[PDB]
Amino acid sequence: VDPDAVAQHDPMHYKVSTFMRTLDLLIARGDHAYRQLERDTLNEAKMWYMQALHLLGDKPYLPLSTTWSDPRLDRAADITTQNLTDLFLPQINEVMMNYWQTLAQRVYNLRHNLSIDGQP
Amino acid sequence: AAAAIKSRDDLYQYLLIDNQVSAAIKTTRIAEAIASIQLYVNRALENVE
Amino acid sequence: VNALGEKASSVLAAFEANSLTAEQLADAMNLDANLLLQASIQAQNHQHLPPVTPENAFSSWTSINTILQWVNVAQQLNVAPQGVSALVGLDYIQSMKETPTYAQWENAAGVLTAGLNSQQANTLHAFLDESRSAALSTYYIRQVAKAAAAIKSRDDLYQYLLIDNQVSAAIKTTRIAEAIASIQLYVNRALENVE
Amino acid sequence: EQNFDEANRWLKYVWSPSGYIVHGQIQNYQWNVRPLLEDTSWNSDPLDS
Amino acid sequence: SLAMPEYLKRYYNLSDEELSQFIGKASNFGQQEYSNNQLITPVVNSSDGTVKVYRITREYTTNAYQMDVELFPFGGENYRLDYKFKNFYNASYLSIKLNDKRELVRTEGAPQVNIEYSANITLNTADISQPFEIGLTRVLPSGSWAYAAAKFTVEEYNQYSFLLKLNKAIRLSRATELSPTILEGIVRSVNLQLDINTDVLGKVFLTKYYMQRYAIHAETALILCNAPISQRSYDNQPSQFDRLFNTPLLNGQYFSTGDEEIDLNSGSTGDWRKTILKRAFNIDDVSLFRLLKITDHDNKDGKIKNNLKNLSNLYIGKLLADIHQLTIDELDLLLIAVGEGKTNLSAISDKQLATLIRKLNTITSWLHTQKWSVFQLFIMTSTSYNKTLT
Amino acid sequence: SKLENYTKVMEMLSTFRPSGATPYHDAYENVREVIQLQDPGLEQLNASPAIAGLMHQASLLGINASISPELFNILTEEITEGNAEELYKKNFGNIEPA
Repeated sequence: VDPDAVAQHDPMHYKVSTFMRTLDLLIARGDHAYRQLERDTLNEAKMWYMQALHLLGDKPYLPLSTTWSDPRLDRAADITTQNLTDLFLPQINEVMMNYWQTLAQRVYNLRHNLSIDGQP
Repeated sequence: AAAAIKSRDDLYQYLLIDNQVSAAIKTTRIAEAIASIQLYVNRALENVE
Repeated sequence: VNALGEKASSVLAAFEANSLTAEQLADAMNLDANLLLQASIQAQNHQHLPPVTPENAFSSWTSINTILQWVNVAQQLNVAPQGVSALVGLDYIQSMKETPTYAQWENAAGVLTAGLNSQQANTLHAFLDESRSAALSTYYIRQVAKAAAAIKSRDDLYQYLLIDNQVSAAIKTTRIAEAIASIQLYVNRALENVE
Repeated sequence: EQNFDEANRWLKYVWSPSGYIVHGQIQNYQWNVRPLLEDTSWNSDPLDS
Repeated sequence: SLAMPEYLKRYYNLSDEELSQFIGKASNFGQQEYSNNQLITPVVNSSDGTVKVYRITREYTTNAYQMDVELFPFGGENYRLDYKFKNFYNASYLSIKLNDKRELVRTEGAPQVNIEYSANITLNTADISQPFEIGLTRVLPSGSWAYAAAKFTVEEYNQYSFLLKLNKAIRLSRATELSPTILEGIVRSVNLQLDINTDVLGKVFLTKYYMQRYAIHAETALILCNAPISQRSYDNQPSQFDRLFNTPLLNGQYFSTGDEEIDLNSGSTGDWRKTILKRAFNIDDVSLFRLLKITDHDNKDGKIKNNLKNLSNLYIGKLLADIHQLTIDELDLLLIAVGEGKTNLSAISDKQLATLIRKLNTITSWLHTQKWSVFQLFIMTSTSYNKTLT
Repeated sequence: SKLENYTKVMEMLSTFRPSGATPYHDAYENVREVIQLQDPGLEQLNASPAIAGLMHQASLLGINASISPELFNILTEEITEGNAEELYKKNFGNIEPA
């Protein structure tokens, strides 16, 4: 229950923490340029967001329904107690998903001439 | 076809010109050319291309 | 007469003769003809004083007044006159005649409920659900609960069945979250060795 | 300071309704302080002070 | 290539939630019922999202006079099996097996004639690669049986007919900016096969007009387009029928279409079904009888059949007055004042109903401009005259 | 219970006098609540004297006081030594008076 010892045991995690701090820096730089509303600066805001956009890459597609079959709680208890991943699947990191949500919405405002709070 | 351009965002990255932009936004021609060259160089340096 | 407006000239002339009928007066008052016919039928069936008979139902002013009172009460309750006919049968506090059996009560309840709007129906349904919950909880404690559990009141039943029954209908929760709450309460009761 | 999670354990040292577990076994006693465990009912008279 | 959801989403430039509500239902883009003993269907099997079209070919192998049987996949090695008996045998239980071998489901008691029973069986790769039989067996208490069986060949098949229907669906949804669920709820009211064509495409324009003009919901507009009420529950939402006559349940009685006969006579003091109709329409008994008389002129008596079609006609008649903010009385006087009131709404053409809607709307707008009550118009247009000296 | 359908259950419950917050007559409660929504105080009933005269007035007023018909049967009957030994059986059943 300590995140740092578990990341120390598997330093592939530290790679994600650095990647995520690079995205945090790029988004903050884009927001700071976007705070100035003059024409030239909004093009700097756009190139900052596009820079973080290709780093993140293709948003993963996630098939809405799958093998999971609405089982009885009585059954899921035994399937899991054979001694949860035996029956429940791992979810995608909700924070990484959030980066794609905020980047797509921010570029949407840059394309539609709103401000950052979305007001025309 | 050597460029596997599959959608409008891919076309924006390729032609370096924003096509989904609304007509409200207006920019000078030279500034727009500067934006295209900067985007191309940024794509090259990170070896995305 | 003033309410009849422009039609009054013909209505009064037909009233002064023994001529007036349901259809002419319904056209005069802009009401449904079937409504007046059924109000007259219901008035004839029930014992008014003075009595109403088909040959005076529209000849005398008193019969017209009684029929119009039936129509006004029906339109106040927003139900057909058969609804009022079912209502006045619910003389349950007297010894003159047999008390209404449950089917009669359920029929009157349904006819009266049919007239409500969505907002008033929502409030009525919330009140009915609360009352039913109280009655069912008490009956379950008295008659279905196993005596090995010394369930004596509604709070004890809440601790036993792990489901909140005194809650008002305003609060809404998903089924799984409610099941989670029941299991957590049971475990908490067990760990403190209250059970 | 509204640090409820830490306040619960600190107060749980002196007394815990759930009980005490030691070396993997549940303990009979309910109160962790010996003079509270041993004094099980009030004196015939209090101190006037 | 175009089978992959990612490629297709890039190709149509769709959003993720827009694609999810197309392909999450994708089975509807197949054939909806067996034809020539074939069913051709998309299947998700979507460990990678990809769509694969299977041809299932039925072959009756034993005692086909006992039953009809039908099979409808929905996932990888996951199937719905439907079957419907022709003859009655008093089974002690119904036993169903892969061939006569692996028992996939068993049902206790006697399967009845003309009931379509169903089972969420499984058939695995080493099964469905065969022309496997499915052997069903009503076992009687004697241990006698009405065994019957059919083989079911499973073939992988070309995606052409799937992709052309998906193409029609995407382009239609995008052009009319209507949700795919709404369009699916419109197409089923024309054809039991999901087949966009001139007929279904004729009334999407009508429903877009009515939803704009009257600002009503999609289902109400479909009712205005002479479409029966939909029993199916879309979208994890209660169905139109359920929301109309079942919630909230009245005295613990569940209302459904039946062969019993319901009386609309106001003085009859009908059973709970009449109360359900009154509560659903928010009208009293007298106006209910008036609405029945407006809708159909061939109903000599108030009793009507409890099938879904009559309920749809009554709802059409009620909505004609609701959308124009008039009640049943002014609706009747208006239909008489127009002169089209003689024609019955129950047996009417779609174009005639649209013309009737336009006439009612035009006359109501004119009356509003003229500050005239409906009763004044009826008086000016009345033909019957009171025969009383004044 | 042996009860099989909802309305049969509410008929049983309408007369289950031995329990501490029954008898609960559901149709009567529905009627009372609808009236107290549609015409608070029966102003329109009392304004129409012909309809008022059809009722027994105690049968209109009783709808205000929320006395159900079985609760009226409980409140009415005459308690005396010589039937308390069995009216206790009717009204409480099996709970010891101690």
